Amino acid sequence: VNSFSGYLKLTDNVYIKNADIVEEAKKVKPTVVVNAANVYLKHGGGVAGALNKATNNAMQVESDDYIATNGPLKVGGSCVLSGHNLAKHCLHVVGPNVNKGEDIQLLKSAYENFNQHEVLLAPLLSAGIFGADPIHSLRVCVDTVRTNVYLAVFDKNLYDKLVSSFL
Ligand SMILES: O=C(O)CCc1nc2ccccc2[nH]c1=O
Repeated sequence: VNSFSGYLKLTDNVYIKNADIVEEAKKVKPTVVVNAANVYLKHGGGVAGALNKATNNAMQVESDDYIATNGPLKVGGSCVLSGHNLAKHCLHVVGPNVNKGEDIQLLKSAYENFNQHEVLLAPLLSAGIFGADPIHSLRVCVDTVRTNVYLAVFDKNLYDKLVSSFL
């Protein structure tokens, strides 16, 4: 048993809810929250900007030190950093950004990072401002992630559509 509440079960291991991932992280304090990161760990907008703002910019300070030491992530890659006040850990995962022209086939590689963690609170990768089709992102998630994932969908109207179209 875990502390996640009000989720619709989609599969054996994937759950979904209409929720603000920041508010959800603050309530649950999960072991792992996933960030919709870019390769520079520049947390400006979407889930990254919102998560970073909730940490009072401590996420960005830690991220800048990580990049200064290690250089940029790969598209499809990830790193584990602190969860600050939101979670034990933050898994920063880089899905492909369609609005920058990145290969959508890298979305499966991005979701494979989730399999290194038994339970995660996450957004849909490559969705929203990343420019990919969220229905596609949910399908790749269900077909790739084998660990237990609690998906927070921010947009109410998109959520109504993801549930009603899910196969
Ligand atoms: O809802 C999410 O969690 C996915 C990212 C996202 N997609 C949208 C699509 C259309 C309109 C608003 C949107 N807001 C969003 O946050």
